[PDB]
Amino acid sequence: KVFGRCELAAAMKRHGLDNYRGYSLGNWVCAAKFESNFNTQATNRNTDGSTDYGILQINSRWWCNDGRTPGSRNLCNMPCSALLSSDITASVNCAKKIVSDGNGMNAWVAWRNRCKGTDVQAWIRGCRL
Repeated sequence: KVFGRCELAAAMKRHGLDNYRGYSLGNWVCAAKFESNFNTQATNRNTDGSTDYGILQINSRWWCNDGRTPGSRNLCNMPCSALLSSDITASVNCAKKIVSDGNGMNAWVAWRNRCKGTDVQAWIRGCRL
């Protein structure tokens, strides 16, 4: 499912992401935008053999099990296919664990390179929240 900007914002808010660990909602919407383009079904394989899954492009080496990443840690205790659902509950629950891991949102390369330090508020502008 390809979410609309305001639709995603509202579902993320409902799920407790606005200001989670100090990150305003605009940050999370911006990250989803550049990581997956708001598409829950997005996947991309990496050179190390791991693969990123879903709306927030969560990596298989550490967070989920896809049964094809030797040495995966599966820290979110779930198969990576779960992160591709139209229901973002799993993705949000896992992202909460990732963002709390010590390096914050820098865990997401697109956030760090395209969202960090920008007016992230523009991402939720015009939405009924």
